[PDB]
Amino acid sequence: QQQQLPAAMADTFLEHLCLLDIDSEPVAARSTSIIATIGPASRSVERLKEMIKAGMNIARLNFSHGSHEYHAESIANVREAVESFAGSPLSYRPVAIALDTKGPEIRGLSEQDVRDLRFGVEHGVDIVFASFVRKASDVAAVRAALGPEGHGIKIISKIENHEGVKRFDEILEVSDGIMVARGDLGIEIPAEKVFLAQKMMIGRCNLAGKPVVCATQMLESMITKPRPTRAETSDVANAVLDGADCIMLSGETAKGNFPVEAVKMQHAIAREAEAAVYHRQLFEELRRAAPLSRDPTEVTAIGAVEAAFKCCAAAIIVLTTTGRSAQLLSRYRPRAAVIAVTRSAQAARQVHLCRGVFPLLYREPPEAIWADDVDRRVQFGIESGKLRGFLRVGDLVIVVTGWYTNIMRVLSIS
Amino acid sequence: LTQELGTAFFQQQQLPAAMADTFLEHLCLLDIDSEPVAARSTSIIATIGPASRSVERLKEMIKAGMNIARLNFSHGSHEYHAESIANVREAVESFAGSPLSYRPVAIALDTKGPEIRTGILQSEVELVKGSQVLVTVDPAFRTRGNANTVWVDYPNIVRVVPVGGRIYIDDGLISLVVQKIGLVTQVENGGVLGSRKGVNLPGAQVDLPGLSEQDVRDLRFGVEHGVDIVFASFVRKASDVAAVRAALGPEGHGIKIISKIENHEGVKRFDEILEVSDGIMVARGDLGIEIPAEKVFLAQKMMIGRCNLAGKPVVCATQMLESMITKPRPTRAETSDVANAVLDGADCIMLSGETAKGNFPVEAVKMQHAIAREAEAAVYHRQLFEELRRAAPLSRDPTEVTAIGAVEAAFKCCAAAIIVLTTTGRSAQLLSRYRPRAAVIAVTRSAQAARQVHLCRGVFPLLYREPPEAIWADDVDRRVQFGIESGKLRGFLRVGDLVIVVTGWYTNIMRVLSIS
Amino acid sequence: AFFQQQQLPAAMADTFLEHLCLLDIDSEPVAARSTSIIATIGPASRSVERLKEMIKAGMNIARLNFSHGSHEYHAESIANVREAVESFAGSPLSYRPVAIALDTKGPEIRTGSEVELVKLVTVDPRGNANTVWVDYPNIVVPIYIDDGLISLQKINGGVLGSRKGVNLPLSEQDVRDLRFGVEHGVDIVFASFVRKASDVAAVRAALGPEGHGIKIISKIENHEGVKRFDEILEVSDGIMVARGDLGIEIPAEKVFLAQKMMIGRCNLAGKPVVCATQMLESMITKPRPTRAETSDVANAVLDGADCIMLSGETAKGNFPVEAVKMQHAIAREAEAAVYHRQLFEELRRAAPLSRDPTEVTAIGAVEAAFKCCAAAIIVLTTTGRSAQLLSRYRPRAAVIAVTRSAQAARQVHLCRGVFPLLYREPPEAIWADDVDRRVQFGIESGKLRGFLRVGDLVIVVTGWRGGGYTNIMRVLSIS
Amino acid sequence: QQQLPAAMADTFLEHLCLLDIDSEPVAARSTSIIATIGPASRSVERLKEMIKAGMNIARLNFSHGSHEYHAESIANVREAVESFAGSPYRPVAIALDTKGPEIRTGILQGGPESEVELVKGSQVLVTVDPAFRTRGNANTVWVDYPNIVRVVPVGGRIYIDDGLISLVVQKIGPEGLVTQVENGGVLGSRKGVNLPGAQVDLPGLSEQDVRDLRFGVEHGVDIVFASFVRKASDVAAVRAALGPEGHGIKIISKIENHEGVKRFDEILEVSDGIMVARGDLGIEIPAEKVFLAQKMMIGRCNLAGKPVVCATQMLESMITKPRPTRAETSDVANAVLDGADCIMLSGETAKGNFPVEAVKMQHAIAREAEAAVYHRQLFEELRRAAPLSRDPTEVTAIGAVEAAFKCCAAAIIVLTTTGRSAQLLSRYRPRAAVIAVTRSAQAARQVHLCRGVFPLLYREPPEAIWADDVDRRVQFGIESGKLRGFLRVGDLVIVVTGWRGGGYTNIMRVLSIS
Repeated sequence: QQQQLPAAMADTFLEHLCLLDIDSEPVAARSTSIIATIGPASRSVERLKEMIKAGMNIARLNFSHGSHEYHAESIANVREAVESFAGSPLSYRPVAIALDTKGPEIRGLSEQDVRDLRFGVEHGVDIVFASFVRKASDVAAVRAALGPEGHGIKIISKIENHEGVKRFDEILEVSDGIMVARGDLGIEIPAEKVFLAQKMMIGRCNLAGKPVVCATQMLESMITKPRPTRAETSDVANAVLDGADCIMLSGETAKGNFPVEAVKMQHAIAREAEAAVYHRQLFEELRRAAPLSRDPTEVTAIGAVEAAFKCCAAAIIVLTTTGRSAQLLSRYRPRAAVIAVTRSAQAARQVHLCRGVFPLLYREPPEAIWADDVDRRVQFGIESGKLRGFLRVGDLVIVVTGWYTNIMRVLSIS
Repeated sequence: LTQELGTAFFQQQQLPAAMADTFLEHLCLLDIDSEPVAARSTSIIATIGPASRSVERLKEMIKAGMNIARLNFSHGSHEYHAESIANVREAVESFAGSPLSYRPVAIALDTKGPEIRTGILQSEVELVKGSQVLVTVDPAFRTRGNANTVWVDYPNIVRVVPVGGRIYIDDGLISLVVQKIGLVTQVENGGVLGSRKGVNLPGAQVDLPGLSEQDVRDLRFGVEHGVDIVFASFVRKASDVAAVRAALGPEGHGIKIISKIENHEGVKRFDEILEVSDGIMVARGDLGIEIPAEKVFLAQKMMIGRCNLAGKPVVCATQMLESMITKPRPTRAETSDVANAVLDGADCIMLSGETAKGNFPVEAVKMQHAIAREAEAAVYHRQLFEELRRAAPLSRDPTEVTAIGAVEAAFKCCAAAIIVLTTTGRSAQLLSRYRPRAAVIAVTRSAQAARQVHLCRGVFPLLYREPPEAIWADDVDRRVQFGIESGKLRGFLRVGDLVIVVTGWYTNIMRVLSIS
Repeated sequence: AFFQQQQLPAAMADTFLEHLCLLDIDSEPVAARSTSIIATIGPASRSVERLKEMIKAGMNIARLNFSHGSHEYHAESIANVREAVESFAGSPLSYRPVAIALDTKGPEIRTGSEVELVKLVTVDPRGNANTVWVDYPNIVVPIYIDDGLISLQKINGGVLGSRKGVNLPLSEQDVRDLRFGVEHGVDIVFASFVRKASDVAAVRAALGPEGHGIKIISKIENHEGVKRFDEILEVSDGIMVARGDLGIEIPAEKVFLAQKMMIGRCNLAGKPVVCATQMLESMITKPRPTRAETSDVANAVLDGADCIMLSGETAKGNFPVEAVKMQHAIAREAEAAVYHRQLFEELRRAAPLSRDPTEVTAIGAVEAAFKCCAAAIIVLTTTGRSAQLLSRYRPRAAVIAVTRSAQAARQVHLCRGVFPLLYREPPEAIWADDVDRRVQFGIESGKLRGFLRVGDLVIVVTGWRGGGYTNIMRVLSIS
Repeated sequence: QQQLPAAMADTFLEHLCLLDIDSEPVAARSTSIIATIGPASRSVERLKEMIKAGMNIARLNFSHGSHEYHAESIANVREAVESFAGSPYRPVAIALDTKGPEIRTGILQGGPESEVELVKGSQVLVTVDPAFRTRGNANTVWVDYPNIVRVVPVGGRIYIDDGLISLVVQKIGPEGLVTQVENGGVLGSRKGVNLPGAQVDLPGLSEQDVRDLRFGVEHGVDIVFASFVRKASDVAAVRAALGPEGHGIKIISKIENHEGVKRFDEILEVSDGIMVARGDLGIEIPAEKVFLAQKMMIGRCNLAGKPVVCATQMLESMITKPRPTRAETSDVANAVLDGADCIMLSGETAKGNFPVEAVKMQHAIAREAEAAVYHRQLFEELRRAAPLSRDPTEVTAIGAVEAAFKCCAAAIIVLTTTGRSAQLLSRYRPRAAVIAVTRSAQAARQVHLCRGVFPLLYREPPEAIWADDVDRRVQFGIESGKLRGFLRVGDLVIVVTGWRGGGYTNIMRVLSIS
């Protein structure tokens, strides 16, 4: 009856389109992360508190412009705004910080980039958006520059030119993820071909189970105007339907006049689009094209996803230290929300890259008997689901842990 | 097969993606180096205005790819449009001197439509947020407009907006929420209010008629001047389009009516509107004011899918390349929007201010032509044909049965074209519905049907001018030959190509034929 | 290497048609044979030493045909089976439970050396070539004899024997026999000529309060049973497609239509279905079957059948042990030939959503096993219900079912894919350890019988506590 | 009716769930029936009853019987067929099934009817030394195939007397093959030998087969069922005995052993079709594996669009009884659902007491089974797998069966001279009866090899103008259709013809019946 459910049960994709209902309200919480770019319009601590409230999950620091001192101020203001919501363990929203490299601008790996990457390690950024990646070797050079101290930082390679599109498979192999950087791409290849690059990369990253970001001009007109155009809302919604894990604001939040409204609008479009995904085809095709595995965590993850669909579970609660188990559930694009309980503050921030994943930083100290410790973390996950809406008593939930994460439990919520 | 067509053949127009066993794998195999060689088949509607009224501009626009010229009767005198129609025909008819290359151009009339308007002020006034404005239909205030009093020319507004309902003013610029009904309201979003501005009542069952007194005059002008198509504004139910069809009357019997779905009621009564219409416009401009902006894409995708399944033309409209009004290159959201209207299933895409008043009308037509051509090739025909078969009602219609056999035949052999002979357009429409990769070359003696089948994706109309042959078999054969030789000249057909020829003795014969 | 066995290339074909083209006679069926075999007891199979040979060859269910034989005869049948079963119990990792099914006489009609009837029926209480006595006085008729082979103004020739079956397109006897079965502990009733739900209720009534645990399999044998099938299935524990009478009651050429329908609807309902009668009929006198007969067995498995049956092949013929060996060899090859990709996918869609945590855990475990080519799903069950919910989604991995209930062990033979293992140790204080020991018994038993191998992966399915659902699924590496 | 609700289901499972013993089949039966001609079916009056019960193809088994005996069978068959001229008239094809190469043991010391017992576990020497040709005993078996000693290796197996005795080679040496009896039994004299999994280098044709194919040609048969085909060069041999044009005869290759199953694709490429020869396959490979071989071969033949025969023991018990077993009706039904174009009877028609009943029974089972095929999925899968084609006749064919499915057409009327046009429709398995109008008497017999093709022989001389001559042949198809129940006023039918005489079959037309 709601969240496009009658369209969910269509027997063909054609008929699923026909059953889309503008009065079927999205009920699930919004699962595609919003990356906002920081600038004069979004730098004060008070503006950042607003943006978070509107739905910003990841803060982008664009190292094309601005001195190390400038970006250090940006990072401090973001942390200040975030911590101002750390009243309670269950109210905390992690916010990730991504550093976007300058690269080879014109107005191998530049000496400026090596300094900026050392700055970002020294300040503990979670993510590097690496500009203009053309081949695997370029990724290797960024990882070397990050050094042993930046070992847990994720590398999202920016595909921006013809070479990088044609070497995509080798680039994705060694990357944590991809950004479809439509800005330079649409100067570097014919403008009319970008949607083809975009759809091919999103599809390949979905198949590989690695996050993919759609970027640049998604709501451009909102730099000067309070409502976006019809092409712009279409573009956000279709990025989500393509498969994107994240969507992005650049000038809209970094310099325009309605940064908070831009975040709200991407949040509003993403939630309508997630409900309009035809999971029936998506799940059969990922199952079918995904190879047999003997990784116990992958095997448990696909089993949990099947069981969640079967009982219309409101949520899968996953216990994870590195994010990996949450990333493997995200890949099968459940409709249930994936609540990832973690003690790793960095993994909590990074799992925003994965669609459908809501990170929960657990703070209580361990329990002597591991099974008690597991149960506390699981109840923590349940409590935050109740608070945040999408767990009613009576719901069934799937729980995923270890005892590798290799256990799946089906639990009805009292 | 390589032996006949080469290796390069099977690398082009996304054929490695076309043959994937899932939609996911079809996406993974799209390739920016696979060139789209088939001719662009989604028609382009361009609105005429000061940027595009000169005869020489219009020829450039025709060469760039414009197929349907849209006259927007929201503005302009009857005189003004008669000179639009005249310059269009003069540009179009300057290519008649070589029939093999002549491109028909349809002329469509987009109505002003039933409207809700504020009055004249006491100039400009400013509605400031928070303040309280009165909304009145007392005739004493038609001319007494102030920043706390607004008159509207729609008496029944007081009955169709409930308490807390919203009222939109000047393209959703200003907004008001009702507080009391005696309508006292509070400015939600404020701004400058001019005079005789447009009003929108999101979610309301407005009882304005299907057309306005000025529409009746405008439609009569259109029939008299021989327009091919009406885009009928603000269609909410079937009685609305029956009223447009009565106004056209007998002189206008064969004008196609494309109903513009602009508001919540129209979306919910879609099935009854599409059934008495020749087709649909997804009018996203007004629809983004009348429903939440973030739900327009749902309405778009629902309406295109339902038209596809019915087999009726569907136009996507409004703000596709908006930034090109001032800049020479579009945004990334804008090229994506055009490509995804085509992938969604649209028959036609449209330009408004990009061609009516902007600095780059020819370039915007070029841009839509280039994207469409790329998006057509990325269509996953495998899944689309199968699903259209798996849902579409078994047919005892001989012309439709022929149509599905010929499209399947064309897919089996990589046919370059389906060549069909039609007099109304109906046989080409039935072919267009199954979305062949092959071009549907429609040879007709009806000048008007040739213009009108531009509404159908995949159809290239050719106007045969020669008088009958005594033997019906030789006139048939002469008309196929005109399509072949037109097709070779335009680059749709090469020696060695296969083609499927569809003709009458209903059009119930298909033939497999080699070119030259 | 591993992808050469078990028809694995066929299993990953993108279409059904291409699955058939990839079937390969050199792909060896390594998985253990999971379709259960029912063997009818008779002079060719009632002795303790024959029963032992049958058990070793694959017999899972011993059928007592109560159309013939005294109560004293059948009680020694039961005792002879139990004695052969329990001679293997000094080796608990290899011990095979064997169930006992009672097949009722029902409303048989029969006639009273031989004679040629050439191309008069009385119920007056001495038959000859022109008179036939029938034990059904009330002929109702405005008539077939002997499995339909003779047909007939006076109340299609051939030889007429004696006491031949008669076809006309709950008795007091039936009631003594059902109560006899409860006294003697039978696991299953095959209830002849079921035509509606009321027929099953009457059986459950004659079974009474001591017999609440007995499963009831309704035999579909005539046109009415076929038409009211949905009603019958709803209230029965399962179905038998009794092709014998059905092929006389409706036209012989329509039986396969009824068989494929009943199997499909039983698969959809997750209830067990048996295919019965003449499957290897020529093996009654021959040491090897016909081409039509090995085909019938294989396609019964392909159709969806949970069990397959022998009657005269094992009750009276000269090669009973060979007939069991041959159903076993065929089912093993057919099981590997099933197209699970389509079957599992259609079972998902057609099947309701469920809130039952056991049903939900079960489908997750079958998805997990398919994803990693699990050799087995090890399930703990006391009633057999968890095992049966695993069996209805038709995994390729063996469902090894560990139970303490000796009756449940026997009764789960009805569910395709389930191997029952009876566990005997008294609990431990801690649920945790009691669980682990029963799992480990399953692993060790499975290693010993050739079901599991170091390096394999298994899915283990149990419950978080003792009174609740079966709602834990664990992926485990064999070591 | 025609199980049409089950036809419409969205899944295969649901299709099964909707089958209905009271949904009566209406369409004409499309799977051909081959009957083997022998003493129970040789008389002209008997063959008449057999044509009426539904025989389409008369098979002659040259494993037994003289040329004079078969000549007489052929004459009676043709006399019975010709008796129905003056026509509603069923063409009947004649197939020659060859004896084939064989391997046999020698004579035992005790002579022809003697027996000796080979005891499990004993040592038995298999020898080709001809001084044992008549001296076989319990420890020594002679065989007429010298190269057995170099084609069966240590570990290999030698089967004797229809698979009943089994020996495992233990040692190879100048005296022959030292075996151990794995399966013992009573051995007689001159018993058939099978070498499971061997590459047997016997030739494609026996001496007897050369004389019989010459007889086949001279008496004008339509079909050869060629025995023991292992490899393409065995087919090339059959074809050379038949000559350069092969006189039009169709070569249906019999797959009977392991080598042929594994070299199936190369055999099919050069054959007109296949017979699944389950009798010998069941000796040559484990009996429980034969359904695998059958399902693969039928599948591959459907893919390729070539005819496949299911053969042997389909209704065995009817040799003595008037009603078959439940496993036999099921076997017939499942060969149809599998996709077999043709089904067969051997002893059931050749020597049993119920030959007309057996034909009747296959007829009744095939009709029911044909209505139960799941055309939605089958058609969809035959489309995806069949490759692109620039052959105009094949392009028209797929266009025509898709049109036929769109409107639930009663029939496709096709004009064909060689049968090819009718075979390209048949490979897409339409529900619509394919009505093939031909002037060629031999193509009318031979299209019986294709499921769903009903031949009509046209005897009228050609009109002066092609378009007239075509319309008359089309009209003949309509009017015969009506008379024989294929179509009726109200139906749609597809009409497949050619634009020119001597060109491609490149036209399709949709017609309402009047």
